[PDB]
Amino acid sequence: GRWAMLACLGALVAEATTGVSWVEAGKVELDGASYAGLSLPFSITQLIWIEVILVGGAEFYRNSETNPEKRCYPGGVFDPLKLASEDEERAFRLKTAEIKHARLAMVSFFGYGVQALSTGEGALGSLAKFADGLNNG
Amino acid sequence: RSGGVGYRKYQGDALWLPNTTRPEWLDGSLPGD
Amino acid sequence: FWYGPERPLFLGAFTGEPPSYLTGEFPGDYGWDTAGLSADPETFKRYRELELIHARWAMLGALGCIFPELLGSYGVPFGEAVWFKAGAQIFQEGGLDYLGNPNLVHAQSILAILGTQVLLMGAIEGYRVNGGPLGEGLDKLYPGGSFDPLGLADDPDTFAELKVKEIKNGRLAMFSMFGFFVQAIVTGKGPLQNLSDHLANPGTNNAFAYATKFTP
Amino acid sequence: FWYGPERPLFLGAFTGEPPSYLTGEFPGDYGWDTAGLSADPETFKRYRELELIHARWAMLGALGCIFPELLGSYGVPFGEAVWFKAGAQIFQEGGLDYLGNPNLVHAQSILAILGTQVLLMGAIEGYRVNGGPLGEGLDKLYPGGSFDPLGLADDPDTFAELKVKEIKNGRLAMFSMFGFFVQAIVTGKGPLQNLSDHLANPGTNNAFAYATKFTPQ
Amino acid sequence: EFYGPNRAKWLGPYSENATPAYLTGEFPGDYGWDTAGLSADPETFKRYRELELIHARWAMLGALGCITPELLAKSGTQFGEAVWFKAGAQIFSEGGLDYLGNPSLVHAQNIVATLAVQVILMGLVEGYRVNGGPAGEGLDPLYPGESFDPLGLADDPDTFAELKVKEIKNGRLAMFSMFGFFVQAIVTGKGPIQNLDDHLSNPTVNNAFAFATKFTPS
Amino acid sequence: EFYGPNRAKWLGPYSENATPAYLTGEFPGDYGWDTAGLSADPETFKRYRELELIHARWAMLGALGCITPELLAKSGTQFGEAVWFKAGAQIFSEGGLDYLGNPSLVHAQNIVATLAVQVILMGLVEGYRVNGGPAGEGLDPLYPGESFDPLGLADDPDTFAELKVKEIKNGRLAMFSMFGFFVQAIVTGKGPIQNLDDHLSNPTVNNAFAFATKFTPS
Ligand code: CHL
Ligand code: CHL
Ligand code: CHL
Ligand code: CHL
Ligand code: CHL
Ligand SMILES: CC1=C[C@H](O)CC(C)(C)[C@H]1/C=C/C(C)=C/C=C/C(C)=C/C=C/C=C(C)/C=C/C=C(C)/C=C/C1=C(C)C[C@H](O)CC1(C)C
Ligand SMILES: CC1=C[C@H](O)CC(C)(C)[C@H]1/C=C/C(C)=C/C=C/C(C)=C/C=C/C=C(C)/C=C/C=C(C)/C=C/C1=C(C)C[C@H](O)CC1(C)C
Repeated sequence: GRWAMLACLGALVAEATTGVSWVEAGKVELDGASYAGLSLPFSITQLIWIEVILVGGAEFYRNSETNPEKRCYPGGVFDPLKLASEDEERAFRLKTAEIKHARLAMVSFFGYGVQALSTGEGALGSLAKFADGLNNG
Repeated sequence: RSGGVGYRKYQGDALWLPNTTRPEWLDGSLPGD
Repeated sequence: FWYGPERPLFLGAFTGEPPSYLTGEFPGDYGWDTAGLSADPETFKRYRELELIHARWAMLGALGCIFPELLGSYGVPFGEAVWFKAGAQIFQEGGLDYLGNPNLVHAQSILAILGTQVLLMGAIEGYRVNGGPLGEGLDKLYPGGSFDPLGLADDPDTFAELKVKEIKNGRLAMFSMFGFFVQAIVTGKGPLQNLSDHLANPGTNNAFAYATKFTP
Repeated sequence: FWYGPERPLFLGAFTGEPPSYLTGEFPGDYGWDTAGLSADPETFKRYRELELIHARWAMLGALGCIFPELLGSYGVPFGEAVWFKAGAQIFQEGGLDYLGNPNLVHAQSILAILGTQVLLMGAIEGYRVNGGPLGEGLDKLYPGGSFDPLGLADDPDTFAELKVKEIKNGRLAMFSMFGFFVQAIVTGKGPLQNLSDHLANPGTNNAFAYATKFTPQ
Repeated sequence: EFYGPNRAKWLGPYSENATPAYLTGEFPGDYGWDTAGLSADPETFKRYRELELIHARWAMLGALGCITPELLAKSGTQFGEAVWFKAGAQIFSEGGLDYLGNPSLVHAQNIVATLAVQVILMGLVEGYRVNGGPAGEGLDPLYPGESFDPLGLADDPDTFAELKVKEIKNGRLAMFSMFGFFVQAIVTGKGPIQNLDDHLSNPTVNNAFAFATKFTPS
Repeated sequence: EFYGPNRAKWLGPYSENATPAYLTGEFPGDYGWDTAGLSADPETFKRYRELELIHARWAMLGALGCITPELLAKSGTQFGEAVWFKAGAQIFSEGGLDYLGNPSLVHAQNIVATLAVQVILMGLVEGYRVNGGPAGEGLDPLYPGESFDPLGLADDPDTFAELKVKEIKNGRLAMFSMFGFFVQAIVTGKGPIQNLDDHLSNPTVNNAFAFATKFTPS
């Protein structure tokens, strides 16, 4: 869930500025590393070694906790605001808000990819195609 | 002060059908249940 | 007001008519069983179910036929705007279009539309008998449950007269809905055309305008 | 510092005498009822019910006037970025494109807009009086419940000053909208458009230039 | 019915829970609604009870008074400017005015003199209404009675109490509708029948949204 | 007279029963008239006595200040602007706002500096009117004392009570006449003596019905 809703929002904000859909985000930075229209010095070979080393250790440290509840909701440093750390009823409806935003995210991202397999169009470009004929016809 | 109008309390747990029962291995301790 | 013994009946100011088995604790009881169809009270229970399902299907049936000439004459380009020629929209090459827009549903053939249609109402009309995932042990006519979210069915005296407002809105709906079949076969155009026709000439656009239409 | 007799009042250090029925108990108590409207202890409740709903409906309003015209200056092609011209966008053939984008909301029937608003606002202001599936028997102004998910209103001590910050931000926003209606009738321009013209030349683009605007004959 | 706790309300069942303690259902028209709360002073509320009925009876006179030129000008009878916000301006014509169609009628010509008749007639009646005189001296200022009710409709108290509520509901429609009549004439610029002459033909466009851009400045 | 229960009232002989009982005649201007019932609460009525008196004391200054640059303009001395409701506009002229026609006089130029000293010192007095300051601390917020009475006139408390009624009556004239001035100036567009001289010219056409159709809708 947490990867999905972090990606569904990223599939739109990246498009809403650049105009490059998330489907075709590959080739357009295979030639030049850009972000918000600003260039970046990394080769794509450099990007993979930076990616595997950095997000490796996060996925190793996430596998270091032994409590099956604390593997889900660790808190601690990851809750600086201390929202769901106390007041267990108030923390509970926070948790129901994350899973509903998790379940809605995964379906929405499985929404993007299937209609990107048929149309070949991205998140918002395949939205405008539906509103293209719906408005005129 | 309150008044129950415009809605219904339903006295229930809001399952994924309007009237079925809960499977045994699922208990309401988790938030997503 | 529409219950009890001292209620107004179908003859209005008359009181010697009803066939003495009914008492008037059920919505719309005027005693109008002059031909005596339901003197068996067990038989009389089966009609009260059978009238209400006739009442509810004809209320949405009437609303399901006013709009395509209401919208179509007022700027909505349908595929075809008349309710008793509406079934021919599937016959065309482009199929039928919801609100005249082809990138909608865009159904083409008949081998799949009624294939799924008889199965959906094969279950939920059978769920009305018993079972059904919305409620198992409930009333067969007015169950409540997740069919009444608004909670308007709670004040039972007020609930009993909404039932009166459910049948009176429905008895004139069924009486109207039979009137839709008659004037369509005689004249041949949709009803709001016939509204525009009668307000054009009130005297002679009547039923006598085509009383010689079925002459042998 | 905010409650009791050692609170600030509307005249400050030279305040002298406030009205008698303002004891330093409720938020926004600066003792400014010089015309004495609310000497009744029952009616004074009804205005505190009515000042705050005006206050909350005006704080969210100010980001509906400033905020579309502000985004229009930074590269968003709105239909009408000026807020008092925003209603006329539904009568053009492009329709009410949200953020100037055609594949968003795209309203066409103006009578269908408020045709569903009344069914919602009727059911949603009637919940504020009583009932409602959110909070059944609760406070008429500060229910918490699930209107306060984060829990910034837990202890009763800190909760008093957040009520003070709600109404001082609130009265400040209501001051700007007796403003916002005047500066649109007078100038015919957006509010930040008047702010952009005042920073260019303040001594000439002030309100004394428009002092003869309503001249008779 | 219409009195006590089981009476009609303002928001239906939504205002049933919150209702003021001084609004209980004693007087006609207590739908239980004082969202400003300004009537908790009861003798002040007594004055607004007076001001409501007085503003309703003078409403119901002018209620039909603003339509009777309009539907009768088109029904055949000749009128000169049968539009109520301009039908008072007809006295500037040198032919004066008609009462229906003729100068052989009342036939007002000069307006300076007709106010001198006008002010002195309500100089007494409004003083008679508040104090008394030839039409009674000491009755109810809101329901005096026998000097203006000879016909006996105000006799049975179970009927008369319903006739109280029938009086102001016909007036609360009247106070509301002429608040329309002012605004529907300022915005469009024609009589309300002639507004309805636009709304019966084309209901969709000819309404108040067609003139929504009228007052915006530049 | 003008005190006691036997005082004379707002309808004279048609008002001896409509008077609310708390209206006695112990205040200057108590004429038995609370017909809307706005001030049944006496402490609330205490604040409206201040709102009547301060509106009276600003209107009496406001009446004469619209007069003296208009009649004396006809005394042979030009005043730059002779009309009162555009008399503020003469500060933007070539010589600015001269006090009278001499440029060796006051000769106001900068509109911002006029408002600058104005709004800072008016806040002191209108704040010193609340608490106190130089002119006393614990006096009456309506009638302080001999600090504002340099001529010894605030003695003889029966004559001083007579001068209180003559203080508000001359105010209620001035509040009503300032109420006249703004209306006829947004109809006709002339000063009230310039309106008077033309009613002095031809009284028949120059009644209030001269522009009754001026604000008609279309
Ligand atoms: C006191 C006078 C009074 C009378 C006589 C009636 C009588 C009637 N009411 Mg009643 N009412 C009366 C007062 C009141 N009613 C009602 C409320 C109601 C309701 C809600 C209903 C009735 C209905 C009826 C009808 C019941 C019998 C029937 O269905 O006939 C039907 C048979 C006929 C009318 C015979 C038709 C005669 C026609 C001339 C034949 C035409 C010949 C053809 C043209 C030839 C065919 C040619 C072919 C070959 C092509 C009947 C018309 C019912 C009704 O009208 O349903 C349709 C109904 O639903 N009444 C109220 C308010 C409480 C009243 C107030 O006092
Ligand atoms: C109540 C008995 C009654 C019957 C049975 C008829 C039947 C007839 N009318 Mg007549 N009418 C009746 C009363 C009245 N009619 C009229 C005015 C007219 C006009 C203006 C016309 C007719 C015509 C007709 C004929 C049908 C059309 C046709 O082509 O015939 C051939 C078909 C048949 C003979 C089939 C017979 C009908 C079938 C058996 C079903 C009927 C069942 C029962 C009558 C019950 C039906 C419900 C009842 C309760 C109304 C037929 C002679 C039309 C005509 O003459 O055209 C040729 C025509 O133009 N009628 C008035 C008004 C004064 C009536 C007053 O009650
Ligand atoms: C000791 C000095 C002091 C003074 C003089 C004031 C005075 C005021 N404070 Mg206070 N305060 C002072 C100290 C303090 N105040 C506050 C906190 C507050 C708050 C939160 C508020 C006030 C408000 C007020 C106002 C109360 C009455 C009013 O609304 O006047 C209004 C009327 C005038 C000022 C006079 C007329 C207006 C204008 C200047 C006339 C100019 C003429 C036009 C140019 C003519 C236009 C032409 C034609 C077309 C008409 C008034 C401006 C209230 C306020 O802001 O009201 C808007 C208010 O909400 N004060 C604090 C912090 C503790 C203070 C600290 O010492
Ligand atoms: C409730 C708040 C509200 C207000 C104050 C306005 C007012 C406005 N609308 Mg809007 N609308 C509002 C909500 C809504 N409008 C619309 C639909 C439209 C359309 C289609 C149009 C407008 C237009 C306008 C503008 C008219 C120009 C003007 O007034 O001249 C200048 C004068 C002022 C701005 C003074 C305004 C102050 C106001 C009169 C006093 C505030 C108190 C109000 C009486 C309270 C509002 C109603 C109450 C009873 C709740 C102006 C911004 C027109 C437009 O934008 O074209 C340029 C237009 O075409 N509105 C809908 C959907 C039904 C709304 C939802 O409630
Ligand atoms: C018995 C005769 C008598 C009459 C008729 C009056 C009349 C009045 N006295 Mg009284 N008095 C009378 C005797 C006496 N008074 C007084 C001493 C006083 C004083 C000191 C005062 C009064 C005042 C009043 C007024 C209080 C009520 C009001 O506000 O009017 C409201 C109703 C009207 C004015 C009539 C309605 C006007 C008309 C219909 C409008 C014109 C329409 C236009 C053509 C267009 C309208 C615009 C449209 C388009 C929207 C009232 C006009 C007060 C006052 O001066 O008020 C002005 C006041 O201060 N009287 C004395 C000496 C003791 C009297 C002796 O008998
Ligand atoms: C206290 C006291 C004291 C003393 O003693 C006495 C006295 C003086 C009387 C008093 C005072 C009072 C006052 C001051 C008052 C004021 C108020 C206000 C101003 C409000 C606002 C208020 C305001 C308000 C509500 C407002 C609101 C607004 C809104 C919603 C808006 C909306 C919108 C938007 C978003 C924009 C777009 O485009 C559209 C629209 C839709 C339009
Ligand atoms: C209750 C309450 C409560 C809460 O708490 C608060 C609040 C909200 C404040 C409140 C409310 C209120 C209201 C709504 C009010 C309204 C009123 C009105 C509208 C009146 C009218 C009123 C109106 C009116 C009088 C009117 C009248 C009219 C008239 C006579 C007319 C006359 C005429 C005529 C014959 C015709 C000719 O050709 C001319 C003329 C001359 C034109």
